[PDB]
Amino acid sequence: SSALGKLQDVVNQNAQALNTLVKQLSSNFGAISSVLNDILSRLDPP
Amino acid sequence: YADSFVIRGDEVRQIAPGQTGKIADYNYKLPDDFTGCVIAWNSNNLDSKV
Amino acid sequence: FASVYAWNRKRISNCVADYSVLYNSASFSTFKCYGVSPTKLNDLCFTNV
Repeated sequence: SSALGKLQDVVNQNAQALNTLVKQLSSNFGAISSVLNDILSRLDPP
Repeated sequence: YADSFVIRGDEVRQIAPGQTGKIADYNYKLPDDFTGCVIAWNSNNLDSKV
Repeated sequence: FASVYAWNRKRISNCVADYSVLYNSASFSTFKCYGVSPTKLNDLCFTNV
């Protein structure tokens, strides 16, 4: 009432990984943008 | 298949996959995964007349 | 026109730009577009040209 770090640790590790997964949807990896509606708007299909 | 026609001299660069211009836009369009070959030769003496 | 070593610089601004009258004028010997293919110009908006 005044120690559950194992449980806390587990509950956390998973959130830190799920956030890193979503934060990768905003990297270019060597492209002009991160949005498909921006490559499909200033580039021809080829 | 063999397709045949006559164009200007500097319009031969629009007969290729993925180009634009008055010829490739609406006269003769080549798909984007073409497979064949394109052959072209000058014919000034046959087709041009005073 | 202007020299090649002191080119000009016009800052087109808030307006209604119709790149189709350009694209289809057939009077241009060279019309290359790099960031964006030409036909999709009359469907986008920027801050300054």
